[PDB]
Amino acid sequence: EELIKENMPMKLYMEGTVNNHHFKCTTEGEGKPYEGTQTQRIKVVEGGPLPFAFDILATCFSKTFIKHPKGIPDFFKQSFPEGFTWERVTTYEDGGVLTVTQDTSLQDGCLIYNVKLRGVNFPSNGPVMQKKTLGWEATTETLYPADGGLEGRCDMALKLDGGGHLHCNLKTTYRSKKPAGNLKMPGVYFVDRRLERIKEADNETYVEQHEVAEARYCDLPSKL
Repeated sequence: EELIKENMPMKLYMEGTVNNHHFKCTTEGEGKPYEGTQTQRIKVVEGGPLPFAFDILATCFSKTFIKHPKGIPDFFKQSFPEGFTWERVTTYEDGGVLTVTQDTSLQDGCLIYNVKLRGVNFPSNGPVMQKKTLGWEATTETLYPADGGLEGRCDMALKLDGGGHLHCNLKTTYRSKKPAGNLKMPGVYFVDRRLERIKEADNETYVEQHEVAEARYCDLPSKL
């Protein structure tokens, strides 16, 4: 927390297979963790060009850069210097499944992300393998305390070429590398996000992504 400055750089390494196509990516980026904004510049360094829509990788590329109001304890920033991990299964409504393991560490004042992933059963004539997608809609994730970690649940929608959407459901567990004590847990809360592709080149083997992410407790009145 202490260690997370108003400006922070990040670097990411990714290795994965989707429908039996192996690849690797690297990234460099920076953001403003307390403002909830970040940019990543992504290179497909192995296995490019990808025969699947780069969009399905977008949510793999940074929880430290969520704006948390003062009243919401920040699980992610609190976890440093030790860092944290996250694990996810994304299930697409046409049968695609993507599982991901991520490690987040802080090294020489830089955030370091290591990602491994496997995608299976994306339909050969579906929008993902035919690259007929056009980015993500804005979203709300709900985060729940669970045994000293957080569970995240989010329904997302991939925009399609003629209009319309392909839907998927994200189930994530976030785990701190810090011991149980010395972590103040939030209650149940929400993160609203807008992830946008800002630049791309060479059939998505270079991609620049921007994210804005802001946390909130539900502001609706309660009758108890």
